[PDB]
Amino acid sequence: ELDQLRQEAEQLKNQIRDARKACADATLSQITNNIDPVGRIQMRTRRTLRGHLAKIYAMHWGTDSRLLVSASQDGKLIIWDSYTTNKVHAIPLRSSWVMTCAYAPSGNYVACGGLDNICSIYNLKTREGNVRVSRELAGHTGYLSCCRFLDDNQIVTSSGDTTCALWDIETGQQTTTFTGHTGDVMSLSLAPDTRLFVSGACDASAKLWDVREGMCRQTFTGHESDINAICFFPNGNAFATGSDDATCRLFDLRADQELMTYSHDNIICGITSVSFSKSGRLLLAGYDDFNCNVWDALKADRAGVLAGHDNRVSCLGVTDDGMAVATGSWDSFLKIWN
Amino acid sequence: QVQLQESGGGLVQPGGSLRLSCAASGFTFSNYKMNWVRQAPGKGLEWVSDISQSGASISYTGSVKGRFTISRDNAKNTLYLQMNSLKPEDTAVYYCARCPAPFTRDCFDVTSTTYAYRGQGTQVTVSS
Amino acid sequence: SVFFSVIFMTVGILSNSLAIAILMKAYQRFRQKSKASFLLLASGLVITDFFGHLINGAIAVFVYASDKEWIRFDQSNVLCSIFGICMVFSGLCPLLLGSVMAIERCIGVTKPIFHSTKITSKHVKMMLSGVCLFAVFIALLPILGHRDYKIQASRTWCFYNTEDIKDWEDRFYLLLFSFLGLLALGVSLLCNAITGITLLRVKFKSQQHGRSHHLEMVIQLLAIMCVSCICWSPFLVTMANIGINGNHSLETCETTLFALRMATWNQILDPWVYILLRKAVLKNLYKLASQCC
Amino acid sequence: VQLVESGGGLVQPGGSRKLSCSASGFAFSSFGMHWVRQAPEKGLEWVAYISSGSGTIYYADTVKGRFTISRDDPKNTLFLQMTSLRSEDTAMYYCVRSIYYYGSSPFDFWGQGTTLTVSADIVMTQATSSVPVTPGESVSISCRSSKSLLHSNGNTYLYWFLQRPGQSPQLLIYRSNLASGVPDRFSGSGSGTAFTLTISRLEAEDVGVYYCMQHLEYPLTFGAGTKLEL
Amino acid sequence: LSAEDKAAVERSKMIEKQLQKDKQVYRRTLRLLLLGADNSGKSTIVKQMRITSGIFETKFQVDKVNFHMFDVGAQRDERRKWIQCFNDVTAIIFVVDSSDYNRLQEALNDFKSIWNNRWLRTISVILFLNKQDLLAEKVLAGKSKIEDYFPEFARYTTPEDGEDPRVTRAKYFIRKEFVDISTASGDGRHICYPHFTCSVDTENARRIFNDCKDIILQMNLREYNLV
Amino acid sequence: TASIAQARKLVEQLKMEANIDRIKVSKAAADLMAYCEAHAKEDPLLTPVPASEN
Ligand SMILES: O=C(O)CCC/C=C\C[C@@H]1[C@@H](/C=C/C(F)(F)COc2ccccc2)[C@H](O)C[C@@H]1O
Repeated sequence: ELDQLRQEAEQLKNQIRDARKACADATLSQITNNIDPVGRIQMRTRRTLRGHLAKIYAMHWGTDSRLLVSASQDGKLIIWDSYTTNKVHAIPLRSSWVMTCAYAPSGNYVACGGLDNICSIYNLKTREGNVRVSRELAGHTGYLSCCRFLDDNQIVTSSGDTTCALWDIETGQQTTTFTGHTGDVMSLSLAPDTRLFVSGACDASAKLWDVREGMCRQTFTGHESDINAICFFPNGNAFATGSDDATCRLFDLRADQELMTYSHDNIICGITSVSFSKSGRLLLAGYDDFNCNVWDALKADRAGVLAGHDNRVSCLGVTDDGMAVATGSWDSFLKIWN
Repeated sequence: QVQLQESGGGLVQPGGSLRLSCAASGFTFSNYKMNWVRQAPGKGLEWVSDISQSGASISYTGSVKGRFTISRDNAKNTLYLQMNSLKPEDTAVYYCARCPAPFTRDCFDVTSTTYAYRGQGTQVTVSS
Repeated sequence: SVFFSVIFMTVGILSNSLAIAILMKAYQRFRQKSKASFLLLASGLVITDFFGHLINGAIAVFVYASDKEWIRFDQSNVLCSIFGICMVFSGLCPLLLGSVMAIERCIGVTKPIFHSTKITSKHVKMMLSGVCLFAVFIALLPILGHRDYKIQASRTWCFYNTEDIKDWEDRFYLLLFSFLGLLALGVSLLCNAITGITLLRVKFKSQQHGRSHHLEMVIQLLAIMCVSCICWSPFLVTMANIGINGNHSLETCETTLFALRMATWNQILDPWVYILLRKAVLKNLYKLASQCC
Repeated sequence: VQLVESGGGLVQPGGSRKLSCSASGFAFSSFGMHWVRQAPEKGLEWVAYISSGSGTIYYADTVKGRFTISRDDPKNTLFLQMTSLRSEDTAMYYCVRSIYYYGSSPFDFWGQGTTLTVSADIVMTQATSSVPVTPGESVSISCRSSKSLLHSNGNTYLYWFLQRPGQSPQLLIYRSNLASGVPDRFSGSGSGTAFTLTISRLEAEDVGVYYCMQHLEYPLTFGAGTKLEL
Repeated sequence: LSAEDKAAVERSKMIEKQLQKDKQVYRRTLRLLLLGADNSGKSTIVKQMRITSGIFETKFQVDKVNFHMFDVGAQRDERRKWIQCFNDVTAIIFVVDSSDYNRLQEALNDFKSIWNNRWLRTISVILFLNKQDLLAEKVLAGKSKIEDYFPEFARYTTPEDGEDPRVTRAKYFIRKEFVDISTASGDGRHICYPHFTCSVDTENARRIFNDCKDIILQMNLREYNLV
Repeated sequence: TASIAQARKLVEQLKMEANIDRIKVSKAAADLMAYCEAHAKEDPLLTPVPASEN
């Protein structure tokens, strides 16, 4: 009886395909031809932060554009100040194989995790002054790829076991669990409404999950390789995803279809990190070609090249106000550009 | 979306010949490595053969070394595997797997158990 | 005579600039894999040699511009003292740094785990600082001994008193230069020989398949052991002979000038034989010159 | 967090005394220490300050050369060796912890202190010293300084300390920015020169003396302190 | 700069000194990776070194040199992702069960995939042909041999450069196949280290130490050559 | 048998996703263009901000 369900699923997929194709009256390129180009946006290294003993993997800005959290593969969480250049805190991790880090919006807790399959959230405002292990939760049978904070009480964590769950800092238990993708989850990205969040996995699929309802509402399968980066638009209506095919794809939630494909013939390295500015025009994508590229969301033209790294650009992040952009690579140097 | 539709297969008498096809669509066929993998009933996934992007680099497993012939077509974007002198040891499911990373010399998990870029595979059985 | 001086100065400046460029390009990549202590020491050596050659060339041009009238632009004997210091320094630096680098290479080849785990970058930085302090102290030693540097017979360079040696302190100083250079050269030679012997023994016993990185190191060590000896040994031998015999020397200042010229060829070719004479560096410079023209 | 002081008492003029202070409940090496004196029936006065690892030490211009502060990290202890004690040196000393970073709270916990009886820069001044007010009315304490504390970075170096009879001074505001452990009724406003502390609701445990302090430079200077009677 | 800026600078200097001390401690120790299929006896190799966690670390000492070996404890079959995090390590030990011929092809494919990796191309690979006694007994029993599994074994001879010649020829053919697979697209930047051992051999630590020493020597030579 | 359950869950997910409404591309493109034109004045990356504010 498996053939009946197989052909039913195939017919449903074909129906969804022909229903989505009918809504494609015109492309985004045909509409953005009259708008003026963005031009070459030249950027210079404003700040250079050194001190990491290993390769820089994850970084995150807090509520303000001043503090920054970064993780290093030697088991160190560093708190950087972009204005005074002085190190604020240094959290020693029990496991050095960290792959993700997050900063709570309240500015009191910081999460970390990785190959240890244990998510550790530390408190920064401890009355005792020193950093103490606040919540060391476990339960996943896979490596942690990304972690994000929804509020001062809940947290979302991705794992390599294809199953995600919403954890509560008060009790440390899975509040809501999801079905999961087809491959290992690679990255997450929350919406500005804090009610939805879109996740990209190895199956070249991006799924939008809800905090209240534990299920996926839409699915995007426009990519051709493993998706390693994802970032939501500031308005919460679209999101860009970068894959190892040296191509980035902008999927709109309202349109429920791909609108723009950033690609170049000379570019062959895969995308590692994607972030949007405060307006959304400039899309900064880190490539394994030792350079970062800035593209226009409407014109799809190269707006600038950043060659201030000597290794794979592992992470990048734009501040909430768009004053500066931090970039961390495997060269243990953290460059904050204008 | 990565579409991998399998064709051919079935029940074949011992000593016959077959020509399995693999239709690749939705991506540049000339930029990914294409592997043929086998799965026996009650056994694990065992790699059989692989061909590179330009078709120059080809490799087969020692069990059917020289028995099968693999080829690719970028104009029609189709993979072909011609099998000759089939023995009862070939009763298995054949899968057409693709490498995720383009422009790469190889890729990991070419014979994994659960892979998102693997087709359904054709059942090739032989008995007398 | 000023033409040869300015030509040597220009060649040394260009060599040091190319060496600094290549060493920075190599340090921007090898710092992520190893300690990069060799690159840091080479960069420091090239920098100090460049500064020494710049200072010496500027002072030589200033002297030749005044028609060798030391009585005109030197009344309190202040420029000659600095010139001598900056010629006792440059010398003994290009030699102690090379000896320390040879010792480090020998330790890394004979005991790789010891150099990788026990030896840290801070230890190398402290050793470099101590070597620089010792060099500048020996350069300031004649000043701290109620004496100063005397003008040589060539009237183009100030150094230790070579003519009219009657006291025993002139002798000490000339002889200390000669020895802190002879001991350094001998230690560097012994370390390079031990490294070459170890490489040959570890290569001749292994027949896996190769020597893509051993033959180049052996050739470099042989070239160094040849040129450094052939250049520095005659100058130090002449200085030791003058110090042990005093005014009873046979040859004139022409031999001293020739030895000085051969020595300044050490440190014009030192960055070449240490960085620029590598196969990768050679092909990179060739490609750069081809794409630039 | 506990800061227990010991070594005080009666000392003859010209003698010496080492006031010990044991810290517990926190990382002693992470916080910087401050010794601050208080005269009987008078205001506060900063004496000395030491940083982490004894890398930066400062003393008040009135006590330079006499007092010497030191800290031991292995034992987590602090000492203040005094020499040539005068008749005026009779006062109560307090050891305070302070950590400095973006979003910190310097002078958050005040120790019990110990008593000791014998035998041009910026200065904070208060125009009012006593404000009689009912427990059902708001309070507005004004203050003015001789130099504008508004640094180029935009931070306001203003600290308020509420000392109750029998208890230690409690930190209310460290920078407008309300501190931890205090209700939201307290608020701070004003420019770089004039400052105003507003208390919306005055409870029965808010009575005491309010002292103002500036932190633009290392040499500190406390104000006269406004006492509330009820 | 206020009295706060100087305190922040002092705290930053203290944190930098702590990071320098941690880097020195990290440099004093060496790190190694351990990979292998479930059929291989890597657990016995870990247990014999008596000198839901997805990662397991084993700290031992060889010739007064510390070694921390990291092994996957609980993960899925996927390897393309987490293999990039274990880069820059001193060496990687790939355990293979040379006795069973069925899982031999999968082990060869895994070795070929790991060796030709684009990010791990600067890290050498150590191979330990474990379970030699079982393979010897199986090849001497005459029930199953490498003939029906690989046809090239029918046209391979023992090289000229208490063990029976059959086991020697078999292990030499296996080593030759591994070398031919490793040299493919090697570029000379990293070389493999094949070795023979068993589940009772205590001399494995000396082999690991010699391989790590050779790797460090090659790295120092590459650094001196400015490649 | 776990394959039939996974197939039923996939069919149910596809059925629940097929009922999701969709709009035209022109409207979304116009909305994105309006958002970009409105937030261009609040982006120091796009519009070069003088050093006095940095
Ligand atoms: O030949 C002449 O007439 C001029 C006299 C030369 C004096 C300094 C030579 C200068 C060179 C630097 C040399 C040096 F490296 F500083 C010397 O090293 C040492 C050798 C041995 C004893 C101590 C020092 C510049 O490249 C060029 C300039 O000529």
